[PDB]
Amino acid sequence: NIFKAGADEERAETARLTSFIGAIAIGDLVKSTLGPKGMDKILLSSGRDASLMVTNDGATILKNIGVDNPAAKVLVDMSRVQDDEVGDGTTSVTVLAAELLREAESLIAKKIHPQTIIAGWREATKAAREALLSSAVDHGSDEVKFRQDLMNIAGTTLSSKLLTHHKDHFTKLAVEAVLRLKGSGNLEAIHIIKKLGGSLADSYLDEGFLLDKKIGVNQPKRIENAKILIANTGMDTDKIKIFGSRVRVDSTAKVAEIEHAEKEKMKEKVERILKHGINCFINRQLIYNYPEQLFGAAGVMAIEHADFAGVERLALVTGGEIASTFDHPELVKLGSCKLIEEVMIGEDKLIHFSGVALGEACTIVLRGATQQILDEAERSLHDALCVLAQTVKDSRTVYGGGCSEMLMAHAVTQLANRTPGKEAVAMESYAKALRMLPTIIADNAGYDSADLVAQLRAAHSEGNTTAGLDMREGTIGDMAILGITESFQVKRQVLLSAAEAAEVILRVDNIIKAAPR
Amino acid sequence: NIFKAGADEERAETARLTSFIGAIAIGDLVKSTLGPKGMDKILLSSGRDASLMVTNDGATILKNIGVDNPAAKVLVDMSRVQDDEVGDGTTSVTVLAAELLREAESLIAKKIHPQTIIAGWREATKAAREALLSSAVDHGSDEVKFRQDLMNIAGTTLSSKLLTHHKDHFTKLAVEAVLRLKGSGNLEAIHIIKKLGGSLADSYLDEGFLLDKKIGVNQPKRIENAKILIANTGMDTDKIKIFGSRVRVDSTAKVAEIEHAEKEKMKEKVERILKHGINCFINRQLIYNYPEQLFGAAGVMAIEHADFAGVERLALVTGGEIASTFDHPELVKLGSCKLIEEVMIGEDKLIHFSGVALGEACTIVLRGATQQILDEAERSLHDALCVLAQTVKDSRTVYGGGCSEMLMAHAVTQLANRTPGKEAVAMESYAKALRMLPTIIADNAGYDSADLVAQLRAAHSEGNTTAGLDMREGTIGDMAILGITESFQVKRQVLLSAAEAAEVILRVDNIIKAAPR
Amino acid sequence: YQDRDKPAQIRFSNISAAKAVADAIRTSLGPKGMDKMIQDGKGDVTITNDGATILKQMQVLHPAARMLVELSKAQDIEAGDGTTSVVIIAGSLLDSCTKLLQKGIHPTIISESFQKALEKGIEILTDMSRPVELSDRETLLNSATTSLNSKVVSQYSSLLSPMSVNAVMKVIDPATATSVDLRDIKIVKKLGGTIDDCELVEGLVLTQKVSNSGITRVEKAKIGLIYAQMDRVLREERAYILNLVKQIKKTGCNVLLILALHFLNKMKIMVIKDIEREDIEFICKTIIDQFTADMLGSAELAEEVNLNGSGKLLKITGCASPGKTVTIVVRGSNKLVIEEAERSIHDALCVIRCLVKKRALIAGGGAPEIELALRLTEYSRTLSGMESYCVRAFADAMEVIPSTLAENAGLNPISTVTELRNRHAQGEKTAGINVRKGGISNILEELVVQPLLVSVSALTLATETVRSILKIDDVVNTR
Amino acid sequence: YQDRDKPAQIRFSNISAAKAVADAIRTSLGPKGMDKMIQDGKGDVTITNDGATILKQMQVLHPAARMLVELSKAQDIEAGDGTTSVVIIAGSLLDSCTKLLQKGIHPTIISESFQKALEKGIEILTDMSRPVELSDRETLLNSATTSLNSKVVSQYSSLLSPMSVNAVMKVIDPATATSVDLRDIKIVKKLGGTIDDCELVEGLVLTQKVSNSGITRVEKAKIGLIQFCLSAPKTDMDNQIVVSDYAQMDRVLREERAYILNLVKQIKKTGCNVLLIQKSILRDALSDLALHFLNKMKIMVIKDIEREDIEFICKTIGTKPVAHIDQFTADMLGSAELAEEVNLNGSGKLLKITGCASPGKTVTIVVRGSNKLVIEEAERSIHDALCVIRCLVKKRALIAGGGAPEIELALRLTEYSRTLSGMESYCVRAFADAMEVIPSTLAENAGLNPISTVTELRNRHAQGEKTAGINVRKGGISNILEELVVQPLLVSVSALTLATETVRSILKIDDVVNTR
Repeated sequence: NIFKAGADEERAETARLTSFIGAIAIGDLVKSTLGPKGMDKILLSSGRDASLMVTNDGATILKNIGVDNPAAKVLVDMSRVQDDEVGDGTTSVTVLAAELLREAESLIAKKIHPQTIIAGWREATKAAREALLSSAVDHGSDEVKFRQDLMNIAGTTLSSKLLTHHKDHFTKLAVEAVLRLKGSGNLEAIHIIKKLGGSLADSYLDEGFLLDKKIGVNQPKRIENAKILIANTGMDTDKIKIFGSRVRVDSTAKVAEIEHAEKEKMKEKVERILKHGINCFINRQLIYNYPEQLFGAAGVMAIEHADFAGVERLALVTGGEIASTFDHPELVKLGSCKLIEEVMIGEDKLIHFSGVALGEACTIVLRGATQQILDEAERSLHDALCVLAQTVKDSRTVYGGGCSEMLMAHAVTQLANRTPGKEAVAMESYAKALRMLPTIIADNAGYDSADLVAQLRAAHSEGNTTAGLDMREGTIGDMAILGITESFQVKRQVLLSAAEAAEVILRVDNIIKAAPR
Repeated sequence: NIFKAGADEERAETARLTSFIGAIAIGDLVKSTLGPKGMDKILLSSGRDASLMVTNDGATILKNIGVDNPAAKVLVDMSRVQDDEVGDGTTSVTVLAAELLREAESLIAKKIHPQTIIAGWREATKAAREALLSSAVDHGSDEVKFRQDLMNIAGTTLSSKLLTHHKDHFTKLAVEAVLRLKGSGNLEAIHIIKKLGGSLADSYLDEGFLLDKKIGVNQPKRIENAKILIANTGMDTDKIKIFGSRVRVDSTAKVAEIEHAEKEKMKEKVERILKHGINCFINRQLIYNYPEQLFGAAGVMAIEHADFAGVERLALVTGGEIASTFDHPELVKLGSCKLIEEVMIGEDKLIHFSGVALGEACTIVLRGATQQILDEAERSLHDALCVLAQTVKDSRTVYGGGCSEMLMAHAVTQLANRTPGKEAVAMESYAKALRMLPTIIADNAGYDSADLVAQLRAAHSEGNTTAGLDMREGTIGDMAILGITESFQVKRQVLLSAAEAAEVILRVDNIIKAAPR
Repeated sequence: YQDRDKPAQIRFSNISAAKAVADAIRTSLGPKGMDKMIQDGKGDVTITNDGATILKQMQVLHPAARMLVELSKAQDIEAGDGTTSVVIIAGSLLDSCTKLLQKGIHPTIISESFQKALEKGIEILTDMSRPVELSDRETLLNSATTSLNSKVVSQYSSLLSPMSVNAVMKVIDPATATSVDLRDIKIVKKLGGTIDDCELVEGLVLTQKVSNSGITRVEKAKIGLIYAQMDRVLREERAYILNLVKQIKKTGCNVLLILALHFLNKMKIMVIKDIEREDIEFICKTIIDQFTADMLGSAELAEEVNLNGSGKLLKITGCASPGKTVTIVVRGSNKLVIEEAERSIHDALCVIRCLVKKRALIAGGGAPEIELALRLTEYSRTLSGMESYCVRAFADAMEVIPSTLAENAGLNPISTVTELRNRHAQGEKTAGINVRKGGISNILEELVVQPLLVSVSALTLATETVRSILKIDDVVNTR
Repeated sequence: YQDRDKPAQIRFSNISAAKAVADAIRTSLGPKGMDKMIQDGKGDVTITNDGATILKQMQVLHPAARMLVELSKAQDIEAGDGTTSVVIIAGSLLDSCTKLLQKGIHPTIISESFQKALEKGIEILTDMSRPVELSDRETLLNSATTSLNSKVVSQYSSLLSPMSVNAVMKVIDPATATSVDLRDIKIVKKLGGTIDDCELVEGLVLTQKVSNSGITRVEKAKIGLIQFCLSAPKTDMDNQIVVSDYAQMDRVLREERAYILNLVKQIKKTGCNVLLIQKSILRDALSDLALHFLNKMKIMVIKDIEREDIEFICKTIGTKPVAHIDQFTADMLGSAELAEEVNLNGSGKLLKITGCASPGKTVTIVVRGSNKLVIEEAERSIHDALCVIRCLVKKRALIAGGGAPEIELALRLTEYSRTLSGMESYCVRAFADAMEVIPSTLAENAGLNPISTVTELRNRHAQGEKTAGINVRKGGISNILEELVVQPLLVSVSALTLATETVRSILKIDDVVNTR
C-alpha cells in the first residue's frame, strides 16, 4: 500500500523501459518525414472531423499531438526550442536523440552502468564537434560564392515542404531579402505579406519595406519628409476597451450631444498629435473619418488598423519610437522616411516607404490561392530566413546530405582506439546513431540504405571528406559540385541539443507520479 | 497429405531455425569447458546408474552425446576429425563455429543474402591467415630456445585436466619423448603404460621400450642376445576360441590320453619353435607352465598375452615379422634384441628391452591412484605427444591465450573498410566472433570480460602485438615473457575447420527428412 | 526477411476502404447501368442511378475513402461531367498497386512513375482528338443536343441547347476568352406554363416581390447593397428610420438591396429584400456611415413583370456596368418539369465550358481508355528500371471503364475489350462500344462525343488522389 | 539482466537437494541425538540413530544427493568415525554459498577460497592438538575405551581395548609404518561364553570342523588350498554317462571310486596332512565316497570355506591356491607347527592352526559371547577400536570433543579473513560461520539453548584454550578433558578435507546432461 489511488511509481526495471519506450515512440513517429522524399501523415482530432489535414512537417506534428509521458515530454520541449530559435533541424534533433536512447537500451541489457555510458558520450561529443570545425569552410571574400551558398542553404531548407516545387524562384526571394539586409540578423526588418490570388510563382518582393495593410479612405499618394510617430489609443469613438459603462439617451438630441462630445474629444486628441510637428501618424486602433479629415487638412497621413507586430517593426525600420503616450509633446523620438507611396499589389492598397533610416530592410509578398497555402508558405519561408540570418553572423558552412553526419561518426570511431575498457563500447553506439540519419533518408527515398550508407564508410575512411548521398540520381557524388550544404551553427546546435536531451533520460532511473487531482 | 509416413520437410524460415539452433545448442554446451578454468559437466547414461561421471574435456562430451538433427551432425563430425588429426582445439572449433552462425542468424533478419555472407567470410579468411604469418616466429637456430618453447606447448595442452597439480613434471616427460623421435609424427613408436600405485610425479620415462604387461610366472630377469619371433596361436591349452568341437573318450584310459596328448601337441609346437634356434618367443595367446619350463630349460624367454597393439609395435621395434606360421624354419623373418630386463613399477612386472632396432622409440610410464586418473592421463599425454610432433615438423609458433585471436580480428576489421558495402557487414560479424573466444575464457575464470577484452582491442590497435590474457594473475601481460605459446599448425587448422563448417550450415536452406527404417 | 514493424497494414486498410467505394458505384456507370436502391434512416426509400447523389448518401467515416468523395466533388466543379468515371478509375489504380507493393516496390517510385505516365497520357488523348471551332454555333448545338439525349430529358434538349449557347456566346467573346464563369448566368424556374416559353434576359431577373411598396417602377436607378410620450416615441422611431434614409438620399441610390415602407415610397425607392447571398454575387459582378455613391451600381429601367406562368419576377435591364451577364427564365407545368429543365441547363453549360477551355472532341464508349492502355504498353517498353512495371499497371487499370460498359450492355466483358484493342491497333479511336445498338460499332457515326476536358481532368485529378494516398505512412489521432 | 543460459537453476537444485539430506540426518548427531522411524516399502519399520545406516536406506535419485552418500562412505574407510559430522558440514557450507551466489561471486573464486581456508584449518587443528606417543599403551588404551563408550556396548569396552592394541603391535612395527592395513586382522565369533574371554591367535582360526575326518589333531602339518572339487568324475565339456544294465552300473561305480582314489594318492605323495577345500556352489565340493578314502590316508579334511578366508589363509600360513590336482605339489603347500581342532566349554568347536613359521604378519582375535546379536556388536566394537587405533598411528595427536575444535576453527578463521583482501574476505568468513553448526546441534540435543551456548563458548575459547566445550552427559559447559572426552586428530582433519573436495565439486557443475 505504498502508492495507491492515482499515485503510481515504476520500479527500476519498469521505469527503465517506460523511459525509453515513451521516448523512442516519439522518435519513430516523425522519422518517416526526414529528407525531401519523406512520407506524409494524417492528423485528425478525436470527436471533431474538421481537423483533417496532411502535412510532412515534423515540427507541426509534435505540436498538435499530446504527450502523457514525462520522459517523452522533455524530448518534445527540446524540439520546440529547436524550431523557435534556430528554425531548422526540428526532425533531426528528435530522430538523433531517439537513436541514442535506442542504442543505450541495448547497452543496459549488457549490464553497463548508465553513468559509464554518460562518461563515454561526453568525450565523443567533443571529438565529433571538432570534426565539423576542421571541415567548416567559410568565405570572407567573393560575395558571389557567398551568395551562391545562401541559395544552396535556402533551397535545402525549403525541401520537403509545400514550396519545394517552386523553390527555385523562392531561393532568389529569400537570399535577396537577406543579402539586402547586410547587418544585424534581426528578422523584424523583413516583412511578410500574404495575398490571395495568383500561383506560387507570382510572389513578388519589395526592398522598401512594403506594408501589408491599407490606411484610411482618401489618403495622399505622395508625401515629402514624413515624420513617423506611433501611438497607442482608440481613435474611433468613446468607451474604448471599457465594458459595463452605459449612456442614458432619452431622445435623438442626446445622440447628437454624443456626436458633438465625440468630435470634441477627438479634437483635443488631434491637437496633442499636431503639437509634435509630425507629417505622419500611426496607431493600432482604427481612425474615424472626422479625425482623418483633421489629419488630411494638416497633411498628416493617417495610418490605422496596426497590429502588435507593426509597432515593433515600424519603429526600427523608420527609426521611430513606440510612444504609447502622445500627451506630452516633443518628448519622443520621431522616425525618418523620405517618401511614403501607395502601391497596389493583389488588388489591395499597400503602403510603401522610401529612404528610411537604415533602409536595408525589405518585404516579401507571397501569392497563393487560399489562406492555408499562404500560411504554410510563410512558415516555410520564415524558417529559411532564420538560418540565412544566422549564416550572415557566422559564415562557416558544412556539407549536408549525410556528409557531415558520417564524418562525425568516423572521428568517434578513431577515438575508440585510445580509450579505457567500458568507454569503448559506449562510444561505438554513439557512432552508430550518427549513421542512422543517412540511413533513414535512403529508406524514405526507396533507395537501398545498406548499399549507400556502407559505401560512405569506405569513402570517408581514406580521403574523400566531401562524399555524400545524392537523392536525384540515387548514387554517391561530391556534395560541393552538387551544391548541397547547410550552416555550421545548425549542425552544432542539433549535435549538442540531442546529446543533452538523451543525457537527461539516462540520469532518471525512476518516475514518481503523484495522485492526479 | 503431401508429407506423411515419417517423411517430413521443413520450410525455408523453419529449417533456417532448425539448422542454426541445432548447431548453436551444440556450441552453447561446450562453452563452459573452454579454458583452463573451464567448468565441469555431468554425463549420465539412460538405464545405467553406474555411468555417472564428471569431466571437463570438451572432446569427450561431444562423443558420448547422441545427435538428432542432421545439421548438428556435421558440426560434431568436424570436431571429431579435429581431435584425431591434431588432438588440440577440439572445443575451440565448436565454439568458434557456433559464434559464426549465431552472428549469421542476425544478418538474415537484416535481409542479407546467405551467398553474400559466404563471399565476405572467404575474403576475411585470407586476411586472417596473413596476420598469423607475420606474427609467427620460428627458430632456425638456438635449439635451447626451441626446446624451451616445447615446454610451453606441453603446459598449454595439459591445461584444464586432472594432471594440473604435477603438470610441471609432465612438461619434461612430453618434450623428452618427442626429442628422441626425430621422425614422422607416428606415435605407435612411443608406448604408453598405465599402472596403479605412487603419485603422478613418480611417472618415469624409459628409452628402451618398456612393455605394458608381464610374462609368465617365473621368468629370467636378464637374457643375453635374445632373438625375437612373434607367433599367433594358443600355447596354453587345446581348442582356443573353438566351439562345438568334442573329443570322444571311451574309458578312464582315454581320459588321460587326451590330457597327455594336449601337452604333446604343445611340446610338438615347442620343438618346431626351436628349429629356428632362437633365444626368445612372443605369442598373442597365453603360455602353459609345461611349455614355459621347456622354454626356460633351453634358454628361451616365454612372452605371452601380446595384444594387437603390441604385435604391430614389436614388429617395427625388433625388426621382425608377425610370423603366424612357425611350422617350418626359414619361412619367416626373425627379430634382433640384445638385453631384456624386468623392472617392477606399481606392483606389476614390466618387461624392459635394450639394444633393439629403431632406437628412437621410448615409453612413458604413468602412475596414479585409480584407473580413472590413468585413463584421463593417457588422452592428455596422447594429445600432447601428437601436437609436439607438428612442432618438430613445423617450428613456427604463435602466442596463445587471447593473443592470436585478437590479431586476426584486427586484420579483418581493417579489411572491412577496403571492401564494398554488402561485404563490409559480413566481415564485421566474422571479426566479432574471433573476439568471443577470449571473452568466454575470462567468463569461465570469474573475471570481468568486458574490461579485459576491450583493453586487448585497444592494446593490439596500436603496437604491442604480443599482449595477451594472464589467467594466473588475472590481468593483461606479455605472452612472450610469461612463456605462453601455441603451435602454428593447430591454430591454422582450427581457423580453417571452423570457417568451412559454418559455410555448409549457412548454405543449406531446407532439410528433407525421410522415413526411418 | 523480418518486417517487425508493418506500416503497410494501414496502406492495405486505405486501399481496401477506397476500393469498396469504387466497387459499389461501378455498376451505375453508363446509360444502361443498373439502378440502385437507397433507404434513408427515416425509412424513406429512393431509387436513382446517379453516382454523384449516391456518394453523398453513403456517410463515409473512413478518412482515405472520404478523399474519393471529395474527388468526385472536384470533378463536378471543373468539368461537370464524368463523376462516376473518376471514382472507378481511381479505384482500379489502387487495386493495381496492391500487386506492386507485394513485390517490394517503394511507393515514392510508384508515385513518381504515375506522373510520367500522366504527362504522356495527356499527349495521347490530345493528338487523337478532333479540333473544333468555338465561334461555330452549329457544332455547339449538335454536341450539346447529342449529349443531353443520354440525360433524363431527351425531347426538350433541342429547346434548351440554343438558350445555353446564346447565353455563353453573349457573356464570352467567341474564340477569345479561355475562361467562363458559370455563376454569371442565372436560371429562374417557376411553376406554370411550359418549357416552350423561354426568355434570355441581358439584365438580371429575381424572384422577389416589391410588396408592400407600391412604386413598382424606377427609371435610371442606382442600385446598392446595404400617452403623449408613447406617441412621441412613435415620432422618434420615424426619425431614426428617416435619418438613415436621408444619408441614402444624398448619394442618389434609388434601389436598396436588403413604417419604413412609406418612407421608401416617398423617396421613390424600390424595395428589394430577402435576397440570398449567392444571388447577391450574381448581382455583385453584374452592376450606413460607410455607405457612399462609389459602391453603387447602375440600371436603366426597373420594374416587376407578372406573367401567367413565370410568376412575379423583377425585370431589370440596361445595367450599363463593366461585365458580361445574362439571365434565363424557365417555365413549366409542375415542379419536376422545371427541375429537370434547369438540371439539363447545368449539364449543357458545363459541356460548353469544357469546350471553351479546351477545344476538341473525342469519341465515347470506352474508346479513350483502350487507346490509352494500348500506347502506354508500348511506351513502357522504352522505359528502364522500376518504371517498366509501374506504367503497365497504370495502363491495365484503364481496362475497367470499357469492361464495365460492355457488362451493362449484356455483351461479354472479356471478349469485348480484347476485340477492340486490335481495332485501335489497326484503326483509330473511332472504334468503341455503342450502348444504343448493343454491339461493337463506330462511335463517330453514332454522334456520341464528349469534350476533351472531361477525360483530361479525369486522369489529372484521379492521379493526384492516388499519389496522395500512397504517400500516407499512417494516421495519428490527436485531441 | 538477460541470462539466456541459466546454470543457476542447476546450482540451486543441487544445493537444495544436498541440504535436504543434511537437514534430516543432523538430528542424530551426538549420544543424545533423536531417533528415527524408517518404513521400508514392504511395510517393515525399524528404529536406529546411526547416520550411516539411514543414508543407505534413503535411495536418493538426485545426483548431488548421491555424492553425499559416497562422501559418508569414504569417511568410514579412512578414519572410521565422524560419519554424521561430515554430512552436516557439507550441508552447512552449501547453505552459506547461497548467500554468496546472490551477491554475484563466481564459484571458481569461491572454490579457490575454500582451499586456502582448508590449508589454514589444518594448521590450526595441528597447533591445538596434543602430541602423544604411539609406543605408550596407557593413553592408547583409554582412547579406544572412550571411543567405544559412546558406542553400543559400554560395558566390555574396557577389556576389548587392550586386545585390539596387542593385535596391532604384533602386525605393525611401533613408530615405523605410517599406514596400517586392517585386512590382516580377522574376527572369529561363536555363540556361548562371554566377551570377557578373548584369545589372540597368531595363526588362523576357522569356524568349520574336521568332518568327516576323525583325526582332529596333526603336529607339524603341511597345509594347502585346493580349489578343485573332489567328487565323482565331472567335466565342464559336454559328456554323458551311459548306464544300461547291472554290468554298466558297477562299471561306473568302480571308476568313481578309482578316479577319486587316484586323486587322493597324488595328495599322499606330497605329504599334505590338512586339506582346506574352498566352498563351490556350482558342483559338489566333497562327496561321501571321498570321505572313506581320505580317512585311510590319515589326512585332515576341512571344507565349506568362504573365498574371504582363502585370501587370509594364503598370506597367514603361506599356502597357495591349487585349481587342479595335477598342479598340486609341494611348491604350493604351506606348513604350520600345530593344526588341530580346539573344543572348549562354550566356545564351540574351533579350528586352531598356529606356528606357521614363515614370513608374514598376521593375527586372529577370537571372542566368545552368549547371543548372536551380542557377538556381532562385539565385532563392531573391535572394528571401531581398530579404526581409532589406526588414526593414532597415521597421525599422532589428540583433540578435545564436544564441538571444541569447531569453535577454535571458526574463531581463528575470522581473524584471517580480516587480513586477506578481495573476494576471499566474505568467502572465508562464510566458511568460518558454517563451522558453528556442529556445536549448535550438540547443544540442542543436550537440552540447552543452541544460540546462547555457542556465544559463551566463543568467549571461553578466546580467553582460554580448547578445553572449553559441551558435555552432553552432565548437560552443561565444562572442561572436556576432565570429562574424559577425546577424539583423534585424523577424524577432524579428514572431515574438513573430504567435505571441501565435495563442496568444490558441486560448485563446478553447471549442468547435467542425459545420454544414451
